Amino acid sequence: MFIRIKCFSKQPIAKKVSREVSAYLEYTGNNTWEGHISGQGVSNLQTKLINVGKGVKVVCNYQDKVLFAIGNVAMSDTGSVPKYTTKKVYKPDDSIFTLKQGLVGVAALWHDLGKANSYFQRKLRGECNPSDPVRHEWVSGVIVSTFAKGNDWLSDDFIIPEVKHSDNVFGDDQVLNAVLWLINTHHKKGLVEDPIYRATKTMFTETLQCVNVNGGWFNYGDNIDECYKIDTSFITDTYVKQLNRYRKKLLATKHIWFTLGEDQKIAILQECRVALMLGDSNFSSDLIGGDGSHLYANLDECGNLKQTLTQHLLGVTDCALKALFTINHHKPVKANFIPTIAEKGEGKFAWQNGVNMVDSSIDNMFCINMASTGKGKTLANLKLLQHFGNVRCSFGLGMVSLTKQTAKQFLDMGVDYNSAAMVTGFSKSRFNLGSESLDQDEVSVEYWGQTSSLSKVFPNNNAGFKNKKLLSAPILVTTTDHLVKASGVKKGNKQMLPYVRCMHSDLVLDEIDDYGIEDMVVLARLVYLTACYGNKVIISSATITPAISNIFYEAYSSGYKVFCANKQTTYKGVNVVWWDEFGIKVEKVTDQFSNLNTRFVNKRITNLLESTPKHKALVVDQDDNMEAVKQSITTLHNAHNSGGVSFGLIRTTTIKDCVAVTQELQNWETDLSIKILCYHSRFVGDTKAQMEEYLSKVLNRKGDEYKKFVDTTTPTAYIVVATPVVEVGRDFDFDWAIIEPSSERSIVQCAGRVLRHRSSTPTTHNIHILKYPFKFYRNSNICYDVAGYESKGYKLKSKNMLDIYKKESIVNSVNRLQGDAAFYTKSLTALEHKVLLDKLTTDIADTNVFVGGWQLTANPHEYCKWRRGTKNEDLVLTDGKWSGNVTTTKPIQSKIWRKWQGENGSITVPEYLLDKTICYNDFYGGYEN
Amino acid sequence: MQKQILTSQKRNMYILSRCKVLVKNGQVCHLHEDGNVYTVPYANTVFIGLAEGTSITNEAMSMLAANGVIVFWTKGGGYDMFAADIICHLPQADYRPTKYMQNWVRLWLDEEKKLSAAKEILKMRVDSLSTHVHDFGVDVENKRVSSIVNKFDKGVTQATSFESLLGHEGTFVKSLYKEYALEYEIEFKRDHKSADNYNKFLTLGNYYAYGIARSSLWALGIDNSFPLLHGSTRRGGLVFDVADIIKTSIILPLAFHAADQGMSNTEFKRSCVAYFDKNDILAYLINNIKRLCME
Amino acid sequence: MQKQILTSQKRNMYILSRCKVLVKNGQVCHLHEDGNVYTVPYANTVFIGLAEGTSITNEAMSMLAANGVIVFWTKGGGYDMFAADIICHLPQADYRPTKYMQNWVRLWLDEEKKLSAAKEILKMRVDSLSTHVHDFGVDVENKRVSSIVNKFDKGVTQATSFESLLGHEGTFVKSLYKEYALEYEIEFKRDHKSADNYNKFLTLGNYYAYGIARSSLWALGIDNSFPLLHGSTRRGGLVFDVADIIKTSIILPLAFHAADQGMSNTEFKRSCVAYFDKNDILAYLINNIKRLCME
Amino acid sequence: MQKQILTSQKRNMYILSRCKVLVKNGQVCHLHEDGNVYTVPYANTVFIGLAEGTSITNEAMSMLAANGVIVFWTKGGGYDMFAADIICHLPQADYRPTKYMQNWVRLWLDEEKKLSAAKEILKMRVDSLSTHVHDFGVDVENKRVSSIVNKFDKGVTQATSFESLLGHEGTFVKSLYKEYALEYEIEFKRDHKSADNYNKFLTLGNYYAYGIARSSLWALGIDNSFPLLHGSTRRGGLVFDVADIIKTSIILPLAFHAADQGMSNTEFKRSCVAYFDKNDILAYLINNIKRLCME
DNA sequence: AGCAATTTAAATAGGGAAGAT
DNA sequence: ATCTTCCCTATTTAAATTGCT
Ligand SMILES: [Mn+2]
Ligand SMILES: [Mn+2]
Repeated sequence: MFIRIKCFSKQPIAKKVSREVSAYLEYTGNNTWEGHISGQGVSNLQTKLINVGKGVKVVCNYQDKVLFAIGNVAMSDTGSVPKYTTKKVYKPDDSIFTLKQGLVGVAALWHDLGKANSYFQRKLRGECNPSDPVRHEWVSGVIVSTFAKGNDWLSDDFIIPEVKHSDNVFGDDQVLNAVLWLINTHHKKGLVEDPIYRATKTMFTETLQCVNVNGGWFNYGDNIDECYKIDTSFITDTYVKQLNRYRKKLLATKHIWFTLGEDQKIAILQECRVALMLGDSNFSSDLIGGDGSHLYANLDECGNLKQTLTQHLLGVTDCALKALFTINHHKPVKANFIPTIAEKGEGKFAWQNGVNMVDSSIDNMFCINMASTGKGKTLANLKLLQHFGNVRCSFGLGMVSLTKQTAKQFLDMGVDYNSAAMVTGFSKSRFNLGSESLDQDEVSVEYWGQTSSLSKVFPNNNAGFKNKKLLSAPILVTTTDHLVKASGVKKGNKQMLPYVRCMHSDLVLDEIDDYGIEDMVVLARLVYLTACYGNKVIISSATITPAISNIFYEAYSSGYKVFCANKQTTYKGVNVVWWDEFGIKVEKVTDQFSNLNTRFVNKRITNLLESTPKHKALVVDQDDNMEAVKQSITTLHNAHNSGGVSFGLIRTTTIKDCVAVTQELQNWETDLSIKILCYHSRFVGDTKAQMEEYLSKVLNRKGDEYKKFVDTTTPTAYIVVATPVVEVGRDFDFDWAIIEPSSERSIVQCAGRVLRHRSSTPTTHNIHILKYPFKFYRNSNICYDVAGYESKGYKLKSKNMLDIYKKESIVNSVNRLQGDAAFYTKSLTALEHKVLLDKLTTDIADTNVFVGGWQLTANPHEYCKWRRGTKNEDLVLTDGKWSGNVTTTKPIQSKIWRKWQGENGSITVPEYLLDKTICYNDFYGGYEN
Repeated sequence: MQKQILTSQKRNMYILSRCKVLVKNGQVCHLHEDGNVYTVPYANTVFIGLAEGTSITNEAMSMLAANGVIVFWTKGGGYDMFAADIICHLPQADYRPTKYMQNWVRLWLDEEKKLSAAKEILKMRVDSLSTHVHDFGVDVENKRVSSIVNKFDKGVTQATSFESLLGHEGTFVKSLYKEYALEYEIEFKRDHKSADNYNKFLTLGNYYAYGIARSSLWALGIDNSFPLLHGSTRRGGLVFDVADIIKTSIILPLAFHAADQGMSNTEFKRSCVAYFDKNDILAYLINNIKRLCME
Repeated sequence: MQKQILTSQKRNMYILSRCKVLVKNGQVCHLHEDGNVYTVPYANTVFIGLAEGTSITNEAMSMLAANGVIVFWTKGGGYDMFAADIICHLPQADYRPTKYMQNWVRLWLDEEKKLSAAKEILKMRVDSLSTHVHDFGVDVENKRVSSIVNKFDKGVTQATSFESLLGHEGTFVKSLYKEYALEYEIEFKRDHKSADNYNKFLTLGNYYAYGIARSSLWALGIDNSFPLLHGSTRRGGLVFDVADIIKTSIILPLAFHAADQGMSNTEFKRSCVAYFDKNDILAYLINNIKRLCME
Repeated sequence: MQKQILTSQKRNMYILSRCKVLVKNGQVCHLHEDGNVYTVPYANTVFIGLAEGTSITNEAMSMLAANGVIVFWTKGGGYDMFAADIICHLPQADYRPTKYMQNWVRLWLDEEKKLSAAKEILKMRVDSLSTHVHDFGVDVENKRVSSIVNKFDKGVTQATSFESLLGHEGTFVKSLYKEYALEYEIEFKRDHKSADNYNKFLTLGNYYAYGIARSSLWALGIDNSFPLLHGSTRRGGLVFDVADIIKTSIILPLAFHAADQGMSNTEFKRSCVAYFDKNDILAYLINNIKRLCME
């Protein structure tokens, strides 16, 4: 590897970086180094070139592509190294940036006018309840609305009038309404409980007129008259001139505001709100010290009076203005040019040369990567990102362990921690034992990286470790919940960090089908927000349903419409890149996405069907599923075994179902040597982690290394009874599976856990589908709702899987890829597709995906909750002693193959099952006994 | 400027994109909106194409034309399907040598001499193929390329008109497009409006060979209004007649390799400078067009 | 600033100075020095010129060329053009050389039309002398100047060869030089190497004449390699042959007046372009070349 | 220093001549006797060498050793036929991996095991030839080279004493050196005190292979003081086996090519860097001693 | 002998203004 | 407008000296 490093630096920051860059490369003179070094040498040079201080101006070239660029060095757009560098370049009708500047400046000088009431003064001094009857943002909104109703609010002297209690402060003037919504929602968004309003309201002001004081601001309301008697000590020199210059800025630019569309207004006001909380939290974090008394805004850690309200308003204004400037004029730090990506894929990765069919100069890109598992999907996503140049992306993945797997792939192929940042925000205690030096695994949290210039506008220089890893990451391999808060939050400033993260970075969401329906709705909201700033969305899901692919394209198309009309460019359409392991297709799609997507789906189906059938599923006829499991285990051991040894996966639905199947199979008298494992999610930290590592090392069938992790000498049935934790994110390879039916994507995923690593075709049948789910004996009205898309609004007419599924069927992604809306009441696949198009629709609703008008409100974050689960309290095992109503028990010790013990950790119990003892056990975790 | 590098001996070529070209301190330099001013070696530049979002002052054209740099623009009729008017300013302030115009027009007016000259320039396609070989693509000596070159020569030998010629072009180019595509394992349809790299790199190389061909023409004084190939789809003049000598030998292998080996636009552009100066293609075309006019 | 030049009959050679040409609200405009924007009507102009201090952009270039408004880059004054493309019959629909160009070629080829056109260019040079009457210069109707004119007319009409026409042309040109020397009380002998006011002023006026003749030859698509009087090896000899028409009628009296009053070179440039704008000297050369080539 | 570049992936490579080696402002550098200070990349240097008139300091040697750069001194040869004594500072402050030294000791103390290792290391030069094939010089797979390495392998297979290994060593060195001499058409005699370029390029490559061999041995903690091949003529240590595994495969054809093309010594230094870096000869030697140690 | 702190000063870059075309 | 020349303007590099280990 031959690199060349050039320095642009002034100071002796052309000198103390010269020591480190002259420790690793030869000096060719004139502050230019050039030579041969290894990739780990590149990583060491990066780590000790960035850590040496601020102001390092370093460009590295590997062959002729830029390896890395330290700082905001413009370096190369076409040629490299400019010369007569300057300021003043373009100076356009920027319009919408002047609009955002005027809105943020006018609102930020009015965002805390409502702290001047006597209640907030005695709240800061501390002789009343610290919770206000009406929040000060609403009081400042009442001030601004009363001033606007009285005088002309855009060109007049200010003077705060006598204000009363107003239920609504939103009128008709679109720009005033924007300023009012920025003022009122500078801490939290208003929440609308009204069902008719949630049913009908769509527009900007027409929804904003329904935002009343009862949506969170009106806490208790007994001291309203003191909350609206206000002093007017803000009339000073610099506050009045700042208010005048920003109001006239808005006055001069609001003529382009009425030429915007609804989508524009929503996205622009979201940006304005994010910059306003950025400036407000930035000025509230630091201590300024000086004060002019008689009025105060915030308190220090000692509770003393600080940050008087005139200079508080001025500081929040300038900090929000500077926030806006750096978030709207940033050339963000991108990743290194990974040299182990750009070469050809060989063999089964040979489809990854589809990036040589995509244009490298497209400003936008919507990848739908429909490639099957085991083909290197995430490596292909990184290849697609690097085809357009240097990489800046957020790999948002479900589960901690899947982020760990993608991080380990990124580490061992070409990516160091100067470009990658693995973020899992829980600090799990799963450590690697055996040998620390001989590990060559366990990707960790260090991020030598490079701190971006956006950290100076965040509160108190961003944060410590976690938010520095969030914001400053070129490549952010993260759990997805660090990105879905970009679309907005209920309370606080947790929106700004993923918002500013997704503003300048691409978004790569892998296996989006494993998320929930509301989770997929907020993920497509994130896709729309990412496309709002021209970034590229890579979706990587093999079993995509047309509905999902369509609504994600429509979210990207609305976002790219926002980005196109935001830079005053005519919208040519979205560069959609359909991708699988058999080919690629790049089309400029502005309309008719459905026929092209279904034609690519049909081409992928015909490229999947002439291949040999790997998963032949038979739906059993035996009604009782206990003895159906027994007979199917006996049949698939007598048919599918490797010299007497067979691996079976009993995929069931819930935990007590799993322990019921386990306790039946343990007490089942047979000549077969059944060896039973329980693989559900309710387990203690230690025990769970141990199951994972063992299962990953015994079900690895790409080699014969497993022969030494199990007793393959004696003919044995190694059976793993598992819940849907096996069908998501597990690289497992079973000889056969017996599936309790809950949804068709569960069938396809548990087919993907059988012969995942081998290529031998089954002869007779490798999957035995149960006749009924076990909830049929508990609830015959609805049985597929647990881990399925059946529900109270979408009920199957019959629950028989002979009626709702094929008796003999080759299970692949084809049934999920096709998409059928008719006959959803008597087939599982059409039931699935129905729900997917009836929840992820092209409407705005309130919990929908095109959400417009409601982004202003708190409604999409309350009624569409990301990871909406049950109450979930956590019973914690502390050194062998349980906390709550747990009561350790003893398992049946009949056929347990492996049982790992646990002493620490915690189990997640729903509040429903907290009533009784969860009865934790070493073999199977939680049950009802 | 002393003697001034012979225009066959100029090695730098550029197609600038999204910049303001101006003169600073007597420097031909393009400035981007990020504040970066990159200079251009104007006394060594063959051509400067200007892509979308580009702009150039008067003085930059004044000291590019005094140094013999041809400046064209990639829009207007630059959609490359009609190929009608790629807006291409030449330096005619320098009074060019005349004799290549004289021998060129003596053969132009005479239609039989024009037909024979067209056949020589059609044979220059296969001459280019043999002279400029590539070690990362199609071998010229394999059975398919040798068969199609033999078919092309035996068809252009017995050719009678320019309509018969237009057809032989269809065959050579389209089937060489295809033969590469099947060896590069890609279903490929030539489309100037297509987004795949196999077409955007091909259009970039089309502009590069346009610049090389137009610089070779202007060098000798030859214009563009005297083409040898007349047809319905051959609008564009003599610059495309000179340029399609080196599509399938140079521009097409470099574009196909670039797309297959995932090069970026910048490195394909550079691979084009490396092939155009390592084998000295400008002097090749200039000397070969001297062979074409001659008497 | 904004400058209008009538060239053939109705199309106007616009000259733009100290302005930035771009596209505003969907049509080509330019911001001037005074900060006021000026649009351009597409219908009344075909040639648009970019003088000193002028920048144009890419989409403005493309939309100008798509409206038939073909652009050239010139030194400030409008008659010192260094960069353009070649006139076709239509800019978008086809690519054919202009009828004027083809007619010129045919006339040049057959020896009889070349001799007749050489006689005619000298006939119109004598016409130019009378047509463009100056105030400070000698009287064209004076007996000595009319005797020189009739001597040249007899010599051109009775000649049957080109070297006779060269001797007669040199006799007429230097006889007018001798007449203007007899006016301005000096021993004037025409040499390019002299540093006196008359010779160097005539030299840079001749360079201005070469520039305006180059613009007139370009504007009808006439190439710079078909001289009438001068030899086939003379680089750009047609520019010199066309500029000969106004060298002894316009450039010579202006240059001798300029050396007599002794003012500087830039105000001689403004006097030359003022005489070009006032009497439509370029339009005279355009109609001269049309009448020569049409025959 | 995080993860100091594994010794096998260290890339830089020098022998410093007529310069005092020092540290300025953080980095190790060398200052010649004209004021020129050239920096040494100590984090990526494999070895440095010190010729006549060189002088290294204490903290420079410390920054080389703690980073892990083996440093020797080129002069010291005083006999008539042998490269006598090269003085070499081992970085022992870095505590080395141990069991590879234990494996080397368990093969060194057993006489039949040392002979068995002597056998495989003698055919290691034979497979070095087969793997590392240059583009110039001889071809390895010709009839003469294959016949002599076949006779060498047949003789070293039936060998039973170290003196037979020394004799067969001598016939191997005479055979290769003379065949290269034949190819490059020169008369060759290996004298370390000769002014002929084929000889002092070979001594420069002796120093280069010496440095490569101590870096390979020190990377696995192997001392030079355990020579598995020993004799009266062959008394240099283990460096005179792991250094001349790669004479006739790497250095000697490179030395003959450098003495045939005949520029200065610096192209030979850079060519040794290029071939030791491109084919990863250091990592190749380390991996070969790896498959030696555990077998 | 290398370096560090710290001064001292020479020079590099840029912005504004005015004069040319 | 574009570009050049020149005057601030101070920001930015290189040398110089010298205790300190
Ligand atoms: Mn507040
Ligand atoms: Mn505040």
